[PDB]
Amino acid sequence: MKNILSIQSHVVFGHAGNSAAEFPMRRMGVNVWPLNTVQFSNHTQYGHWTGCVMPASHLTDIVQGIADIDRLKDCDAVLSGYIGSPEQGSHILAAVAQVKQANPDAWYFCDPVMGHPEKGCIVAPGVAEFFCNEALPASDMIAPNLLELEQLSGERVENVEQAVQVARSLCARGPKVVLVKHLSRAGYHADCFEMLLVTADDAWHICRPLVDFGKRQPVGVGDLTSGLLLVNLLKGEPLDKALEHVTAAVYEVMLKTQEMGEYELQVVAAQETIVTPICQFTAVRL
Amino acid sequence: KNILSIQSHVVFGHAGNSAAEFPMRRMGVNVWPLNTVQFSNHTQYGHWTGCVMPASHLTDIVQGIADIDRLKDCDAVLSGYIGSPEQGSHILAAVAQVKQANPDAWYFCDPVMGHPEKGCIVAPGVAEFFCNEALPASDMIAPNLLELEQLSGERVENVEQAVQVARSLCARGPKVVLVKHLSRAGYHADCFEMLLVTADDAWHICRPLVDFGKRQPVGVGDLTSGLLLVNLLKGEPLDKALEHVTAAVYEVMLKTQEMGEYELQVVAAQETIVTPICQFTAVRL
Ligand code: NA
Ligand code: NA
Repeated sequence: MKNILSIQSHVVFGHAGNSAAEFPMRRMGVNVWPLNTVQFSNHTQYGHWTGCVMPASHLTDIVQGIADIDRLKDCDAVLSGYIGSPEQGSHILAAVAQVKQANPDAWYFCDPVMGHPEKGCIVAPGVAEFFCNEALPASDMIAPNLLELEQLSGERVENVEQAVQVARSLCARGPKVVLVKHLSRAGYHADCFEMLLVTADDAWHICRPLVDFGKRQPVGVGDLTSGLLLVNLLKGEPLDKALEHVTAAVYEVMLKTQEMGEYELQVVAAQETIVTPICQFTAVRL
Repeated sequence: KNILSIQSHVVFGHAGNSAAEFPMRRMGVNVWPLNTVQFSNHTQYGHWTGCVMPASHLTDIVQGIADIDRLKDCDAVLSGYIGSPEQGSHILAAVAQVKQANPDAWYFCDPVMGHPEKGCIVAPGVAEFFCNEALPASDMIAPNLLELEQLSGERVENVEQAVQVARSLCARGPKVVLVKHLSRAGYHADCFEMLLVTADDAWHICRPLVDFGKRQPVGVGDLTSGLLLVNLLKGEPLDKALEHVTAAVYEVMLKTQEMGEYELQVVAAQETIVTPICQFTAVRL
């Protein structure tokens, strides 16, 4: 069994962060050690929530506890997404460093969440700086959307050719794999959702139809995309097959959500189409 | 169907919510995991790191779900191991608030106190909490032989006595009693046995004993309790509900044993949770 230490938010009702990624990743047959950074009643896009943020020192305490039972060496990858403060981020990188000492083959998959290209930045002060100068150099894979790829590089990205080159420039600072999870305006077609998977030797481009949720877009699509890519890569899937599975599995969860008229991403109702999607999307090697 | 599950969370391994959440979601029921603690691993390792959530955090979370008008979607509240009477009283306040939002909601109480062979493991305040407070508020309970004797104050020597004592606990609140581990009160020392009791009927079931040596895997009771609530919420007949739970838990224990693991292998055994290969037949008494 492959084992992921996933350090993300937890919501009691609904799905976001670890609450969006844990059940789909376990459904695919990979273990998830869910190290919850918060415990909130619901995600923040309802405009109100109750609960609490865990002390940043709690995150490194947990990791020490797993090392104390000599199980930290079983961790094959660390996954991070939304980060509420630079202090929390520094403790997540301390967890990554501790895991790699116990297991030198462990990967750090960083979703550098900063916001949606259509809405703008939603991160707390200092978090953008933390991703650019701290998380990026320590990462083995990163999954920036267009807004995050531009923030991390400090460059405008206008098309796929540029996105590949800019992704390869971020790679030189640390990660070996870059997933441009949301191309946005830099894509080929305005009527299509697009993603790009980049390595040193290759780049794959993939397309799928847009899902119009209108005013209330469900939270967790990025969290699910990042988590499912990590699972496919840990399971030894070729990069093109990995991208194709993620693209179709996420799309099917989104369709199920819209069909049920729900605001929350329906990760449990769509579980059969997560492992075996009906929809098939094919990547194009650039 | 939606379950608000208020139990422990362990980052590595499986106990409490970490044992029950994935299997119940695998069965197609939603789980709202209200974690009472966040620990590095369960306490039977003999050491752990992490913390206990403040008891007021539990009722704070329930209010937040009521604030988004979603508490009415809750079909059941599930509880297991409780660390203190204070945590316990906040769990019952959560149950009362859910029942106000949804009068058809059930409270499933696993009254954990200890193992019938290893003995009690909770403070006496917690045993008093289950007898005085948790039992009158429950709709279903899943005591092992030790817990069934603690709640009734009577010695239970056999299945006939177990059925009578279970119905005596029902007059005190619950409509369904699962004697999750019969222990010495069972018919056969060589069999693992359980009993499902209602006002009109009682079902008995057996399955082989699984030998794990000195280190007994944690969470068997948590998984049993969780999977029974799922079967009842999905409207399974009581005999079919007992048969599925008995076989699905056994399959998880078989997978754990064949892998030589200490942790209950709830993810590796996921295919046999929904569709067990083993078949065990319940007998109506
Ligand atoms: Na596009
Ligand atoms: Na027996």
